[PDB]
Amino acid sequence: DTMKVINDPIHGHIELHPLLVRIIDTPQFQRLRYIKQLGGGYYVFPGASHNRFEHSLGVGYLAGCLVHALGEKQPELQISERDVLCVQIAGLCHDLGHGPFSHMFDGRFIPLARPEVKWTHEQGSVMMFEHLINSNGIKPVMEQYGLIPEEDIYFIKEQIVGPLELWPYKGRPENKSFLYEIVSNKRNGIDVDKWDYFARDCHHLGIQNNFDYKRFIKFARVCEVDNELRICARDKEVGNLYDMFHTRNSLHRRAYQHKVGNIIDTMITDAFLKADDYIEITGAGGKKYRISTAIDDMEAYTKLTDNIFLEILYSTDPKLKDAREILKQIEYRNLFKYVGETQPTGQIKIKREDYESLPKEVASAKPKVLLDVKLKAEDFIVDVINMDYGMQEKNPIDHVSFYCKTAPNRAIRITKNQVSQLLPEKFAEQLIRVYCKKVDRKSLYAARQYFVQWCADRNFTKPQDGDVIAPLITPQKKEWN
Amino acid sequence: NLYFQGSQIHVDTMKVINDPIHGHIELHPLLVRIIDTPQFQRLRYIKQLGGGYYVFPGASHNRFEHSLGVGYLAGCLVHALGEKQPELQISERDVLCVQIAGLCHDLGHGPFSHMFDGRFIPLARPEVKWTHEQGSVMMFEHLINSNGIKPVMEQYGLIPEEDIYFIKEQIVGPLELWPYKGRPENKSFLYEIVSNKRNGIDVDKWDYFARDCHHLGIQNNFDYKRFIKFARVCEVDNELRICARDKEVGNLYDMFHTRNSLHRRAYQHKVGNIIDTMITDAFLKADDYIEITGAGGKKYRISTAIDDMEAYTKLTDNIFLEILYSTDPKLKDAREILKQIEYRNLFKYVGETQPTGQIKIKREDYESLPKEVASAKPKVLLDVKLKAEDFIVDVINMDYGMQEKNPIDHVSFYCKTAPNRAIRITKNQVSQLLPEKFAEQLIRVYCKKVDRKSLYAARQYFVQWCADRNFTKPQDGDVIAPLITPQKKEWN
Amino acid sequence: DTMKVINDPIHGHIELHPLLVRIIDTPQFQRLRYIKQLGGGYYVFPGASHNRFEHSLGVGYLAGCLVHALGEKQPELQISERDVLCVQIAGLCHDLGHGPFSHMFDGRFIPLARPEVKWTHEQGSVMMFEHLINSNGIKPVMEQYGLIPEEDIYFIKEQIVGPLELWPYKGRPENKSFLYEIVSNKRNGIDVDKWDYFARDCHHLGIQNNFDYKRFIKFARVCEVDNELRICARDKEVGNLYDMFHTRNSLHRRAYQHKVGNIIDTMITDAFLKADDYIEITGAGGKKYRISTAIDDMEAYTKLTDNIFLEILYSTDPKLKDAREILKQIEYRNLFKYVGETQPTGQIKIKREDYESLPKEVASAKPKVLLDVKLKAEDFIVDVINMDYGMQEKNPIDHVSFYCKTAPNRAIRITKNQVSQLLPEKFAEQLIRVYCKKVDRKSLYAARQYFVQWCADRNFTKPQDGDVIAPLITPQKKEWN
Amino acid sequence: NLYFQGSQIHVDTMKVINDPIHGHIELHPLLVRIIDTPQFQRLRYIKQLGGGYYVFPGASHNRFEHSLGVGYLAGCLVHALGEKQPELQISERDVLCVQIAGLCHDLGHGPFSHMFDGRFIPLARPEVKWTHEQGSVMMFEHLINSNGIKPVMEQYGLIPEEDIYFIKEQIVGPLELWPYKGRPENKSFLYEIVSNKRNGIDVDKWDYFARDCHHLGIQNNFDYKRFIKFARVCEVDNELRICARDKEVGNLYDMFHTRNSLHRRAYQHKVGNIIDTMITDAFLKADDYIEITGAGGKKYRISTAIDDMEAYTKLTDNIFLEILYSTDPKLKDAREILKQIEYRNLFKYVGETQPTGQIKIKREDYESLPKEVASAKPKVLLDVKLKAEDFIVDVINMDYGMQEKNPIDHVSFYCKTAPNRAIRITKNQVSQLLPEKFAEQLIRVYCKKVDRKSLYAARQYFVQWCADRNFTKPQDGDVIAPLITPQKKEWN
Ligand SMILES: Cc1cn([C@H]2C[C@H](O)[C@@H](COP(=O)(O)OP(=O)(O)OP(=O)(O)O)O2)c(=O)[nH]c1=O
Ligand SMILES: Cc1cn([C@H]2C[C@H](O)[C@@H](COP(=O)(O)OP(=O)(O)OP(=O)(O)O)O2)c(=O)[nH]c1=O
Ligand SMILES: Cc1cn([C@H]2C[C@H](O)[C@@H](COP(=O)(O)OP(=O)(O)OP(=O)(O)O)O2)c(=O)[nH]c1=O
Ligand SMILES: [Mg+2]
Ligand SMILES: [Mg+2]
Ligand SMILES: [Mg+2]
Ligand SMILES: [Mg+2]
Repeated sequence: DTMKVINDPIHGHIELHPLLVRIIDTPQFQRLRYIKQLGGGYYVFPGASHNRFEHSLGVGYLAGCLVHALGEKQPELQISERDVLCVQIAGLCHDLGHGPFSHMFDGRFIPLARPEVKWTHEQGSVMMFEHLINSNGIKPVMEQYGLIPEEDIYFIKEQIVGPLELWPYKGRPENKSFLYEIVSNKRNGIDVDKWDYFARDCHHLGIQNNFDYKRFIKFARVCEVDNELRICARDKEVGNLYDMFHTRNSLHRRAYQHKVGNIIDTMITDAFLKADDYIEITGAGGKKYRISTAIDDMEAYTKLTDNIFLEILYSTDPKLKDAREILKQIEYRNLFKYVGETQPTGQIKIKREDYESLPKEVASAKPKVLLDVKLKAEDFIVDVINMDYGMQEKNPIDHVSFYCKTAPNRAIRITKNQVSQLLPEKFAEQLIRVYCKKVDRKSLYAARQYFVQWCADRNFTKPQDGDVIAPLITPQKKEWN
Repeated sequence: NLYFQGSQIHVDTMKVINDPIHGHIELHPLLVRIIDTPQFQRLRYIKQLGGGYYVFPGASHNRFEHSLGVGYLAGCLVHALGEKQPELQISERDVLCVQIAGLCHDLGHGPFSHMFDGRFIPLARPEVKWTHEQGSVMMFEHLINSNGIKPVMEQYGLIPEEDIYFIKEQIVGPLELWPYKGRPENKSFLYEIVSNKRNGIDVDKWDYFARDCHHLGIQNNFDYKRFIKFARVCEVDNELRICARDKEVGNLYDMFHTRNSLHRRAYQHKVGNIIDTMITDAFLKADDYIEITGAGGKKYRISTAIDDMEAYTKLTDNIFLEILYSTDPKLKDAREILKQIEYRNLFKYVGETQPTGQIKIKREDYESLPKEVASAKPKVLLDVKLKAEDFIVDVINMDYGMQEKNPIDHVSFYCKTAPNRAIRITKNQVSQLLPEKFAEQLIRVYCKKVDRKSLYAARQYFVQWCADRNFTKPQDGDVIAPLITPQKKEWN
Repeated sequence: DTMKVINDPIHGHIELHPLLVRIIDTPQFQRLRYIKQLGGGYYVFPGASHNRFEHSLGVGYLAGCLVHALGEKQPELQISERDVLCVQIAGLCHDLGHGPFSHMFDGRFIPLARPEVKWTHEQGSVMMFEHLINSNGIKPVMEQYGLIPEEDIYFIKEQIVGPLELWPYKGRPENKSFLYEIVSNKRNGIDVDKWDYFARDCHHLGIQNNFDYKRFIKFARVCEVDNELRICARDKEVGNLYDMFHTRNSLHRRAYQHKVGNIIDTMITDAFLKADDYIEITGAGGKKYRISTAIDDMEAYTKLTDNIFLEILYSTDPKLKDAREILKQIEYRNLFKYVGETQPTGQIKIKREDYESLPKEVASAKPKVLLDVKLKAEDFIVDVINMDYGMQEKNPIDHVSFYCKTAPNRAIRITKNQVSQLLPEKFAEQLIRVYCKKVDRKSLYAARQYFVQWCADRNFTKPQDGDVIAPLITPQKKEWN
Repeated sequence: NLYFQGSQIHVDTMKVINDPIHGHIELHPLLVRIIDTPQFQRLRYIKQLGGGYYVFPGASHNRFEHSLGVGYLAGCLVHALGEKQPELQISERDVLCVQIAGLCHDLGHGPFSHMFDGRFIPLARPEVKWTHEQGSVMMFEHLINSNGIKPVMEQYGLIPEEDIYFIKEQIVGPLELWPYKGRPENKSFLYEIVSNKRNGIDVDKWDYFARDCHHLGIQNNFDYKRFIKFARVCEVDNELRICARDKEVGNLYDMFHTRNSLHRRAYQHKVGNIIDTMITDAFLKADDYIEITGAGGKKYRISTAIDDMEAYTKLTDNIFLEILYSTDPKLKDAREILKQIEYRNLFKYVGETQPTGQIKIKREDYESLPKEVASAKPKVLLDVKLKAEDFIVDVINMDYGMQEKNPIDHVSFYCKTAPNRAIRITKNQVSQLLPEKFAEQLIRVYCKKVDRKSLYAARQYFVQWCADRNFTKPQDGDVIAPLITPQKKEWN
């Protein structure tokens, strides 16, 4: 067995270690070829046809690059080729648990289809990685290349999902704590996963990337913080670090939370919900599963990809008529109409408990205008969007450690006061989008009146087009003055 | 509610779409209407490079986005010709018609694009003659009638029965002296924009060069925007034709060189081709058992779906996964081939060779070549005997788009001093470093037996075959078959 | 006379109208080939060898692109090919007044060499444009292409420098107000000049551009605001507008105000000051000028470019020995040492009046530590840097007008409350950098103690490396806790 | 103050530099020390493409940044060969030596790079033989001695008198059977990295392809990182040499095709060449009057500055502006030529042609060609008579880097199955679409009289000359000289 060279448009010519190849060339991994990275985003950005597969190769490659560089500069860290492999494997396998249309699946569909469960793609990756290992006889191949399967398998899973439960990790000790920061960084969100998707999503979307990951690597060291050896950034790179998160927020703002992309995700989810009772997926021992229950059997889940969208679209079964008809509305570009957007004021926070109650509120607003139609709760969609720097209210830079030129082994902290007064004052906010399922001109005009009135009643921000969409409603609120 | 010169101002707003290749593009509402149909959206589910994605992981792009690009570039080119030369009388109607043909040129592609009409249909239904271009005509007709497009066309100044006919001609060529009916000789240049049958210079290439490169990780060296700036329309015979600036002839040869490089590096990749072959095999073994419902509830096969546009609408890359995920025991053989692809247990590449001098392998004889390889008698002591059925012999025609011909012999040029005067430039006049010939054949051989002993044997059979046929010495000949190469001293 | 096609790496193949060619092909314009865009930046970023010339072609091209697009979409605006040309010419000629090393010249050198005068490159461009016109017989060529020289020349100058003095402009009336917003936008800083330099500087620097000017153009319209027809942006592009200014700030932060690039500018300026009495530049009627007085004669100024740096470096004249020796220190990379950086706290603002007094303050600090050397005022450089969004304390978006999808001819305003709580709270700040001209280890150690002590005394922010460079000084200040 | 295994940990910090082409690069302190000298910084003031900047406005890049890139790539290549093959015994000392040669290969370039040793010196001082490469040796020596580099070299494990000699050999080739002294035969591959005299495959090209393209606005199609991954060291004869993977032979031919394209589009641009010519003319007319102070206060001319490295250090593109800004009446003629450049009053291009068959124009005879053109007798009624001195005849040798030879005939390959075994691949074995020849000549003619009547006349003289000499028909022949082309029916 020898290495393969593979050409990636983002990273160029990459070397794949035979062990990685062996993992790659399985039904469980190849599955990621059939799941779009940005889900419904492709229906708004025609370049975004890329799949989780190629992203996963990139993460695996970057993970190895970062670990290798840290090792070359600091042999005292005792990074072995075994460690490198383990980090590469976790990089490759971090996304094994994604379902159809990626985040649509665990973000929208599963919570609606099966509210009793708690499911994340990351948990799925653990289960799928286990399934991949056992079904393909990977352990002996691991041993052949110097890995210790029981330790390292556990290590790999920890890197993907976090602690499986004081130093909470078992796969590696405190003096290799930095190995847990590479693929998925739970402490501050600085990891190679972002680095790949920034570059790859940008290449495909037609938006240019502004973050330089290679610079970051050159300015990265490992320093003692408490009893852990941790990744530290050069002090004067703090500005570039804030920009990294700004880039993340810009991508979510422009692309990942696109108002129409979100509506397409919603519509696809609706179709899936209406198909869920009637579609059968065969899993372990011939047992049958639904779209919503395929997550319980990794054999069935292996066969659950974006294909499901087309199985529904091409179906003839009269019981799939409702599902099929929603997908056809997507093809004819007869989508739910966007009504507007607003935000909470001050420190008001919309709780997820209450998301379900918001369409009723909008429908219950009493705009003092002449209308030709009355709209019901079910005619409205209210999509609440949490935009943040990856750690809710928190500033990630408060959880980053730095080093100075004069003392490169000494970890320090940098506070927000010490950086720049032009930075954000807060690190989380909510965006509220409202849509209407009734698409004619009269319903849309009405929806707008209900919406702006709702905004006024709730003391939400004045919609940007408020004076134009609801001129009779906006004077009423002099806070909007 | 604003007025200018006493007339009301009407604001028409176009849809803007962001393409990574072309940037922000404006789509005319008529184009949008055509785009937003099941017949056009279908192209979202057919990969541009087919099996190429299984070798180049960036190549996940679909025919859909390529089609938007062709449509956009077609409009860009026509518009530019018009701005520079009003005397050509290019109308906004002409522009639209060329854009539409650009959008719709690929409507007829099937699963994995060229795999389908290039490999599968010829094997599954040898009696028929099918091309994706014909499919595009049928599919365009089906798109038009099923979505009530004609009145929308009329609304924007088009004359449907003229223009529909025009659009089809642009896509497939003449439908039966000046052979075209959609437009006359003095708009001959409109037929050169989307699909150029005379010399292969068209916007379709311009899009795929750039788009394929962006996705593949190979950099594009052709500059289409430069070409447009150096393009004019000049009288050639009695036709008004697109002419290139004389000193751009070097760049023109390079355009075709880029095309050949892309075929060489990517489109004809030895492993990409084997994956296409394997997928085709799976399809052939599934063709009796898969049902696709078309017009009036009629059932069709993968191979017969091309006869009904309603069924064909539902025939995309999905078929690969339908086969892969199937449980039906009758699909077991098909399914098993696709599983071998997933486990990367592929047919092994044995080697490559070419014919010598000007010998040409006739397509008639392709089928007889595996028997020849198996019938070779290599003087090597072997552990296995291989049969005809163990070998695949893939003959590849590499050329400049016009068989033996030099496309530049069919290009017309203009000079700075007389920009309305068309001239010819011969190969003698340009550069002695250019190719002497414009077509060749590459012969690849593979073995379906994948173990080490069979592969070693296959190599001996292969190189022996090459020696017997007076083919070129394989590049790795002395290493893969050291006992076989000395016999042939032409190979010294 | 025919058009030329020119290939620019940024904009691709561009068409140049013969009138533009005629202006381009003069000593006054070709001069810009010998003045680096980023001045001393090239000595930090080796890709930044680009000159004002190519930037000027780009601005001229983009100016035409923007005006043409506005015209195609809105014929009611009555944009003529004459207007297009006038805007292209102003774009080409906006930078004619730059001196050696661009902003170094009017930003550093002239204020030190001739404090009594008030000089800006923009004024220089006006003078140089006039000189270009008269010396090359451009007026009849202008007339040949439908321009009216007395009107249009005046128009062009207004576009470059602003009002030459209620509607304050004479070259065009209120209903073409939008033509003044294209090359140099004094109202809100949204103009094609930025658009070119973002892209061009990025291409050369090795930093990726994140702003999409072509998108902006597609979402731009002209709408009535007061009595003026003004450029308006689509409402939902407000997020992208804030990002435009963020990109500007990032470029200044990373590149244009690089701590070492600024020191090289300083050193070059010092050399120029020490050479200014001895270098002769021949101007109009054979009269002699200095580097500092060449700005008074456009004929002499025409011959004043980056060449001056090499004339000094290659000189043998003993009177240039001091000047020459500073440039040699640059070549040997014996530069002034960076000591650290800090900022003012709260709403404190350092006035430019006081900049000169700051080195004395630093030298007068009394750090309670053992030192081997005493440093004087003249050993310190204190570089105060104003970082802002282009309009001092102001938010440029408060001076932008928008339009909505439903009413594309209706101008509206969008306030900061209506956008995003993750945006900056303030739009200006100051950065204070300190350097030491004594380069040995003992002086640098001392300089650091003086500096951090100075920061403590002034209630400035704790330097990022404060605890490492001056561990004995930082505990003292518990505000830094 | 941290310890591991009981020994103190020492943190060495490298300088990081950001290059737009290569990204963030690490510079070893020894390299920094060499970089930060007047001799090296000088390269900041010499444009890579000389007069090319006056045609391609992006091409403002200087030799400095190119030199950093070559040095970086040289290290990248050596490092990669070493990682894959430890048996080669590549040391960090070897790495440094190759990096240094990479950095310093261009130290000898003069004003406007190739204009200087290619045009000016041969005209200004015909008795001498001068190349920039020789200059680099002299300048490297001067850099070393003037800046006390040897002890710094020793400090980092180098052996100065061996390694200095090695570095010079890498730059200029052999300094007087195995002809090299700096390293033995089993490190022969180290001589192939910076400047490859055997087949032209080296990192110098790799940098300039990418860097020139980035600046010019022409896109690069060669992938150097791919090449590195497919490169090995194999025994060829008794030398260890760099070998390419067999199936990369297609990409290798394309590498040289890219080189030829760049020369064709950019480096030999018909107007760029005329600007080089005009600048050279100015320099020639200034050469008697400009003084450059060198070692011990001695005075030198532009043409004699090459004899003293101290003077030469001060000879850069600055000379162009010194001439342009001068007031001395003795520089009036020189100054006036440069002013014509600024006003874009350039010598007019007349046309281009080539020799036929395998006729070769000898360099001896270049000087006699303008007389020939002026002596042609075109049967056209003209308003002016042109003289020899009114014509410029620029003969351009276009080739694959080794005159008539195919570089691929001098490349060694390895196969997948036997990666330590060097083999040869012949042209027959690869592709019949490749060039038949590897060298040719282009003849450009210009006229120093710029008015409309002289230019019309020049064209008649030129095409007539072409007919008389049996040269190829100019591409615009029938348009520029319609009365002249019929006479020659070989041109039909
Ligand atoms: C041939 C070729 C492949 N590629 C891509 C496709 C793959 O992603 C990657 C490696 O492809 P190849 O080098 O073609 O890999 P292979 O496995 O076919 O070769 P072998 O087993 O004989 O060594 O490079 C290029 O980018 N350029 C090229 O010229
Ligand atoms: C919001 C946004 C979209 N896009 C892409 C997605 C699409 O391909 C294209 C158009 O996006 P939008 O301008 O968002 O189009 P829309 O139809 O959602 O807006 P509206 O109907 O309100 O006018 O641009 C960007 O490139 N950048 C951006 O910032
Ligand atoms: C600050 C900065 C510099 N650069 C470039 C400029 C240089 O070419 C290279 C190195 O810049 P710096 O890292 O700023 O180097 P420095 O020598 O100024 O810093 P120090 O001595 O404090 O370690 O990177 C960036 O590309 N991006 C950035 O954000
Ligand atoms: Mg392989
Ligand atoms: Mg829309
Ligand atoms: Mg010209
Ligand atoms: Mg530094």
